[PDB]
Amino acid sequence: GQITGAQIVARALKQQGVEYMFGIVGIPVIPIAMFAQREGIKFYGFRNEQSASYAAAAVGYLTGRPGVCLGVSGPGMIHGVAGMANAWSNCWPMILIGGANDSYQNGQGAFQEAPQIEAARPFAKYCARPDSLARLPFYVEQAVRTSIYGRPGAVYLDLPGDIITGAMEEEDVHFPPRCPDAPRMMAPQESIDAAMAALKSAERPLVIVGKGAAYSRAENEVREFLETTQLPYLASPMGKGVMPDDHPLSIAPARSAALLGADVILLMGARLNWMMHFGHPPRFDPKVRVIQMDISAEEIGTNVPTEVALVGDAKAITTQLNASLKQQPWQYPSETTWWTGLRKKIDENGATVAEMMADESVPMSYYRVYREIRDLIPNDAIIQNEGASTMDIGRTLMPNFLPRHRLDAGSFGTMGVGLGQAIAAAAVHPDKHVFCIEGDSAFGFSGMEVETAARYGMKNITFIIINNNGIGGGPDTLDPTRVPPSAYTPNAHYEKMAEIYGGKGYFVTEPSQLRPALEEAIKADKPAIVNIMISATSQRK
Amino acid sequence: GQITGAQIVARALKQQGVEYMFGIVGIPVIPIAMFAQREGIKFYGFRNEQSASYAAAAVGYLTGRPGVCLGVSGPGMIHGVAGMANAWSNCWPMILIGGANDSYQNGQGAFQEAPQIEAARPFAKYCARPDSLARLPFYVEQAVRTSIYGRPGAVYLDLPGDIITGAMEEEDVHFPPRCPDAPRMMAPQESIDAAMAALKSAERPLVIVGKGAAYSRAENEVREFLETTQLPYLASPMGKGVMPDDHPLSIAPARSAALLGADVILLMGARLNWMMHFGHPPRFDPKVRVIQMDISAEEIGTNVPTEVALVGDAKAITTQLNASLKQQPWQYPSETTWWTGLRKKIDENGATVAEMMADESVPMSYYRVYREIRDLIPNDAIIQNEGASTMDIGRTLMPNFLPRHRLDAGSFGTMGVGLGQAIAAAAVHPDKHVFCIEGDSAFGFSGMEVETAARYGMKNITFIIINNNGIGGGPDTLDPTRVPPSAYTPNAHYEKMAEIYGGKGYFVTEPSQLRPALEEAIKADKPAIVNIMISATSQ
Amino acid sequence: GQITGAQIVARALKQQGVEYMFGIVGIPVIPIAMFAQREGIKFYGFRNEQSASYAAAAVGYLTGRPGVCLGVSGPGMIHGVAGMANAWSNCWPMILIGGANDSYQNGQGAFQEAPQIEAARPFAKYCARPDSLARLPFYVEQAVRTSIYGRPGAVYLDLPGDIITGAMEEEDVHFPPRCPDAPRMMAPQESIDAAMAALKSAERPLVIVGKGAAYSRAENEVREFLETTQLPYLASPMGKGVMPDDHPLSIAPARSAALLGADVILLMGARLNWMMHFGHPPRFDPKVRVIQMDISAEEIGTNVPTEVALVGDAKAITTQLNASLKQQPWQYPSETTWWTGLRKKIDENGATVAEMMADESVPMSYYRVYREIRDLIPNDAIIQNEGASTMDIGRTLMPNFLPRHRLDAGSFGTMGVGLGQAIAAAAVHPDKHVFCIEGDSAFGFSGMEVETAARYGMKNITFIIINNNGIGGGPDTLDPTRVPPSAYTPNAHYEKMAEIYGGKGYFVTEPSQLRPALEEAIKADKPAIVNIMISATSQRKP
Ligand SMILES: Nc1ncnc2c1ncn2[C@@H]1O[C@H](COP(=O)(O)OP(=O)(O)O)[C@@H](O)[C@H]1O
Ligand SMILES: Nc1ncnc2c1ncn2[C@@H]1O[C@H](COP(=O)(O)OP(=O)(O)O)[C@@H](O)[C@H]1O
Ligand SMILES: Nc1ncnc2c1ncn2[C@@H]1O[C@H](COP(=O)(O)OP(=O)(O)O)[C@@H](O)[C@H]1O
Ligand SMILES: Cc1ncc(C[n+]2csc(CCOP(=O)(O)OP(=O)(O)O)c2C)c(N)n1
Ligand SMILES: Cc1ncc(C[n+]2csc(CCOP(=O)(O)OP(=O)(O)O)c2C)c(N)n1
Ligand SMILES: Cc1ncc(C[n+]2csc(CCOP(=O)(O)OP(=O)(O)O)c2C)c(N)n1
Ligand SMILES: [Mg+2]
Ligand SMILES: [Mg+2]
Ligand SMILES: [Mg+2]
Repeated sequence: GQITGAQIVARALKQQGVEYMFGIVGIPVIPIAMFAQREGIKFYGFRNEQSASYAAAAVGYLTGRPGVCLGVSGPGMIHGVAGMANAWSNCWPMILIGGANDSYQNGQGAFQEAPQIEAARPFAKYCARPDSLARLPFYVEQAVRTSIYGRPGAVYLDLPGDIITGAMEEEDVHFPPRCPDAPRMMAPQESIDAAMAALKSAERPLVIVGKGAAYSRAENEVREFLETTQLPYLASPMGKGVMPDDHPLSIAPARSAALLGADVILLMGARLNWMMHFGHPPRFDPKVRVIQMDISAEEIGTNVPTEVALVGDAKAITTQLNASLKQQPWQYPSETTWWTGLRKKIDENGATVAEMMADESVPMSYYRVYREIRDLIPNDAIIQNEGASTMDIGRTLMPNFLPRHRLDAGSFGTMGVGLGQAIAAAAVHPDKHVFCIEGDSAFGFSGMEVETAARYGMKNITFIIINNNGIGGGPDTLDPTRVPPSAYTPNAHYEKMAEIYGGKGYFVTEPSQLRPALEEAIKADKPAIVNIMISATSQRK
Repeated sequence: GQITGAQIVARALKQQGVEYMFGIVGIPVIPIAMFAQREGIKFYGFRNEQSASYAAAAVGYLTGRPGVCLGVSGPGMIHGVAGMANAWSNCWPMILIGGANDSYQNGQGAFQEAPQIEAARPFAKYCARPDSLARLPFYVEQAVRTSIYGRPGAVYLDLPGDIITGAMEEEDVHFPPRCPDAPRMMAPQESIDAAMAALKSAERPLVIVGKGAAYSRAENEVREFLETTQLPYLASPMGKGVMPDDHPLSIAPARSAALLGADVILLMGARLNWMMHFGHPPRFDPKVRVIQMDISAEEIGTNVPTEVALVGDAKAITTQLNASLKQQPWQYPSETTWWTGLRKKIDENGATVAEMMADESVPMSYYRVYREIRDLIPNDAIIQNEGASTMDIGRTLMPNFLPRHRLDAGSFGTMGVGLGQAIAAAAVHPDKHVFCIEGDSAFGFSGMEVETAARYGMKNITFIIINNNGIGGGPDTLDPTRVPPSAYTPNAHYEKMAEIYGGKGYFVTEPSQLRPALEEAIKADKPAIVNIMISATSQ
Repeated sequence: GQITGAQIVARALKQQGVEYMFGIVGIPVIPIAMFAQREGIKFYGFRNEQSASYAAAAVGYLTGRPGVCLGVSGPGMIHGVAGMANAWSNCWPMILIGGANDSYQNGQGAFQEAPQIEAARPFAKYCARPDSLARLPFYVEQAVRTSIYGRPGAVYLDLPGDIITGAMEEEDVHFPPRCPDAPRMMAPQESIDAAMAALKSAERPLVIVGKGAAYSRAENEVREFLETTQLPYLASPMGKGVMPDDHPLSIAPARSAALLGADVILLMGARLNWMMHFGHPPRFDPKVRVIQMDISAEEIGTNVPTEVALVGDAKAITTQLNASLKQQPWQYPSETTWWTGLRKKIDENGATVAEMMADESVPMSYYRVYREIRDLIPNDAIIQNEGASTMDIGRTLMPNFLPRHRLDAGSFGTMGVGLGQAIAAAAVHPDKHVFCIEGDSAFGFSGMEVETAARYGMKNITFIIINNNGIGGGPDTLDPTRVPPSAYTPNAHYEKMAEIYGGKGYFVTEPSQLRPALEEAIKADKPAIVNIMISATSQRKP
């Protein structure tokens, strides 16, 4: 009856709701990975901790419980800090478990001795180095609860080697119960009535449904709220799917005109950050009334004054708004100058998009490639879209129908999360298909992770590379003594990386090769790579 | 006419609700204090930034909007981080405005150049170095709003000298409006009913009223709650006053008894920290069920599992409880085996208290001295108690009837907040009398600030020193080569410091002098000091 | 036999050369202060850890081994970060020992649980929380060694409660030997001959003697080099005493003219920071050639380029400059246009200084008061001068004849170091007298420490308060509502604080009261206070 620290941590994580663990083993975190599998936690051995830390953050967004990134002492943990910042920026729960040198070797210049707690502090809600084996379950339970309660964030546990490998009696350790699900605070009664009056007194109302509404699991109530009020709504890049992107109330093609003309905006789990242009002119009405629904009280009132503050959980507050529509029913009129003005902009944009999508010139364009892509993604798949032009075009091109089904660079604009987040999507959804659509540069960050996807049999992932030979484009030839900083090797056969694990690679340059190569890639028994070449001068609209 | 960065900061502070500023002037924050008085902010020049930063955190607890501590670059700002940590520990809104060297001198070894941002960060919710003059009102509103929203805390603004001395067109500076009061969060209706179920099913219930409820300013709602349900309640040291200490529902004389045998406990703005012994045995039921009411979601479930999590503002949640109680009337029975057990200990403990306050022996004891102080403090006064035994015995002997009328060491257990919090209490309540009962050791931390109190005419403050010649006691004689590390000068006449500003000092050794000296000091036109000698053996 | 962690760290501190400890006791650092006295370390209980941490940094400058500031967990340690920063700014060795809650209570909201390592690190060369009891001497030896080797600085030791109270058999504890003194590296012969060739070519040379040369204890070698070369030298505020302030080679009364007209400058343990105007115009020649002698290689070349870099110990490199002169003797001539120019400004500034001292009017001025103070201070006493004008006017008027005999605000310009530094001076030098000349504003930062000085029988300290009723002056009548932010109580009786411990206070307001009150305060058997009133509108020599 002797239990080790790695055993205690592994069982504690499984008890507190951890199911997926990513990272790379080594001194001294080897036992933690072995016991994680022996306790019911799937461990995925990545090729670089940077990509593994991004996968851990994506699990916190998809499942509601934090994903664990395991890194060795010193540099292994430091690589994982990149993911901590991403979870810090996107408000996602995630745990970074970093090994450390033997505590009795501190100050001696031990192997991989580093100020790991201080390196994780700027992006962590919680840092801790446990003091004893018997109190390890206290730190794990506190680490999980801190990551999901309130505004979700990243936490870090510093595990010295002697605690990982030390042993003690099992009857003496105490395992706390699985901490309850994150409490859902509600808005005050008087504020819900004030939020309705502002919406009922709006000439040009607008609803913004963002990442916070998707993470809050509030898809049912938002669809009930919008369909009952018939309000025009705008989805964030990762709010797509909370409300179906083919819904009539969506004004996404007229995004710029809606934000510029709106006088009362309802924020549903979204922030007025760089993505929303800080809510300031010339993109917004300088006197726009703002109703903000957010779980963080400090976020309320950022950049733009907030007239009605709905501090609390997006799912708990939206039920109050739905409860307001029962003792006081109200619908927004279906024919106003605001509706007809917007609906003209959508039909104009959609005509321009289709006119650009139907162009078949070679070298191909984004819209031409995204036509064959869009018509082959099933309505229940998971889109992973990383890149610059590729990601932005696909945002408006590829629709989503279920919540939390699109993953991109997020609020931090991080390159390198792509293949990492795609593996996390296949670990959470092993029966659904994941489309990891990448640019040539973004794929180069975590490109070696294609072998990881195949080693765990994640054939539900199809890697699609939109290549234009550089960051925003590159030439057809390169002078080795005069390479542009953004240029890459022209016509780089990235798809030949599929031969590492015996998979299929496709090199597409003409619209005829597009659909057949894509069709056979999805049917493959191993993760296939489709490398599509486009024009370097191809741009947006 | 043009406006300077110092004048921009002062007006923006006043607009966002700042009314009190403490600190010491100097390079380069001198113009800030000048426009502070000019824009209507009461500035108080302290003797040390350490005591000033504690007065700032006290104003945040008393008013609901953060007091400001103004410190010079380098050493001045670093001294103010103490109060930042105190507000960080007590969840109080507080602002430290530390000057900096001119930005065009960074890296040159400028005057008082220091990593001030990194020094404040471990205790700050928000550190910011404003980038330009036009955006100064943006950072000021963001600092105040971040200090009072959510769980209150301390923030820090790094103001370089050139930002302070620079000027620009006044009409080109945009001042955001006064940010609204801290938004109230409410608990789900199912959580209210589950808390009522646990309280109704409780064999031995207990309500712990903490200072989080006092800061929430829910005294009117907590009294409607407890008076309706007749639940026995225990108030934290700074939770006193939310309910009058003479209320029959109080079980404070038997604190160690109720915490030991309470099957269901209701935490009303109270934290299960070291004060509550972590909610663990031997002082707690190993299976105690907790109904936790706190605004910080991360705090819920700490140390002890929380069955009913009432996350949100204490005033809004208590209002839900009262609304539920008047639609579903329930009262804890007045005759219970639980009521008859605590009441016996309350009567038994109260008997030993009376037999200790009747002690007339010289040197005196804590209980004899506090008996006369208790008889002379009105019901509307404010008590500031600091020390160890002096403060703990004063917690159980001083009665508080209005909320937020007692200021002690706080959740940090800080020695040095005494005179700072007393000065803050006198500036917020110039109409009430402020009692500052200090230990001789605690008085050494900030006793120089009696001049600050006298300089601003704060004759409503009475400094009472309870002197046992050291930290928990001191010997009668001292040899300089054999001074105990906890001993001070025997019979140190601290009251002589009242003669610095021409005040009255009093030296009491026998109970015959207690009442006359205390009554004479309250009537003094200048802040008087009463130095009371007590026995080093009394416990 | 079993030994506790408190006794392990107390013995290890004494073994590593720690002699003085300042702080305030309380949970959980009580056994440390008790066991320190049992092991030979002298503990001084202050009234505030802030003043104690300033006293601990002063011990490092006076002795070369770090003084220790002892603080309780949480707020006790945070108060002691001020001294860490002051030692960090002045490059002095200093150790802050802060308590911490029991390790088995982390994350529980324990009593005074705080992120103390992070609070100290911005000013720390070394932060460490010892992992076990048997390795406590390892962390003590490394902390001392780090604080004194290379560029000296402040270190921090984080001691949890159960590390202090735990015990184990004394045999298993390895006590490392007393770490050797700081090594004294030196410059190449090429750099030595180049620096000597630079001085030999200077039309208008100037030598700057900073407290880095004082800390290095190179007073004999500096006096041997300067008296051989006859080079005009300027002494920084705490660089005074390395050379006798009454030296014909001193051009301090003409500091502005010397720094401007100089074309070659030798930096002896002094930085080109705010105190030296960054070596920039209009106070310096734009084409000034600089020879910099500094222990820190990273400091070489700051603001102004360094033609000749002499990286190493000031005492070791000055020895090389003397060996080079013993083989190639060279003297700067004493009748140059550079000399006669500086002396013309010196004689005229000295006349204006002598005139302001002759003023007998009431209220008195800084010069009349210092005229009497200067004449009652022995040539081997220690000067603690803190304030604004009080500190700056005193530096020109208070001559120091021995190195490391003046303590002021330092490179950080700190208010609150005064009384703490005076107590540390008296503890190091109980034979010499300590004069603590303070401004009325500066005195209030740590005024309660007068009782600490009396409690330990420090009769060799005399507290002198130059009172102008505010920060740089103040009115003579105060309305309690309309209070200037820089003014204090008019005619405050700070001398009454001496009566706390039975001492004697003196309230001086006339010139005929200075000498009788000052002469009797020095001879008191308890530390006395002399509160001297001056004019609020009193300035310095323009
Ligand atoms: N369960 C929840 N209920 C309400 N708000 C939440 C919840 N979880 C996160 N949020 C808030 O949602 C916000 C995230 O918005 P953001 O991701 O920037 O919008 P976008 O979708 O445009 O990226 C955060 O400020 C966070 O506080
Ligand atoms: N407006 C508020 N409503 C509810 N809880 C609050 C509010 N403001 C602060 N709190 C909480 O009250 C708690 C105060 O507990 P503590 O400082 O330990 O006081 P005490 O122990 O004296 O009750 C903090 O944890 C804080 O999160
Ligand atoms: N033993 C030593 N030998 C040489 N230089 C030293 C030694 N100790 C410290 N120093 C240097 O002295 C410098 C201190 O300069 P500073 O305090 O600015 O002098 P001052 O204030 O007297 O002008 C530091 O840069 C430090 O590197
Ligand atoms: C970690 C990180 N590194 C770098 C960047 C900057 N960045 C943004 S997009 C991009 C390259 C885009 O690659 P790709 O998809 O090939 O470009 P596109 O063809 O879509 O323009 C880079 C380097 C970033 N946002 N994050
Ligand atoms: C900043 C700080 N320094 C030191 C302490 C340790 N401490 C706790 S209570 C106390 C003073 C106790 O003495 P006193 O105030 O005279 O009261 P007594 O208990 O003797 O009546 C001290 C120094 C602390 N809590 N905070
Ligand atoms: C910690 C700290 N707080 C504040 C200052 C600003 N400051 C510089 S000098 C000084 C005091 C000036 O008054 P005083 O000591 O009476 O000197 P005087 O003008 O009489 O010479 C102050 C507060 C500082 N340098 N350090
Ligand atoms: Mg590209
Ligand atoms: Mg005492
Ligand atoms: Mg003055």
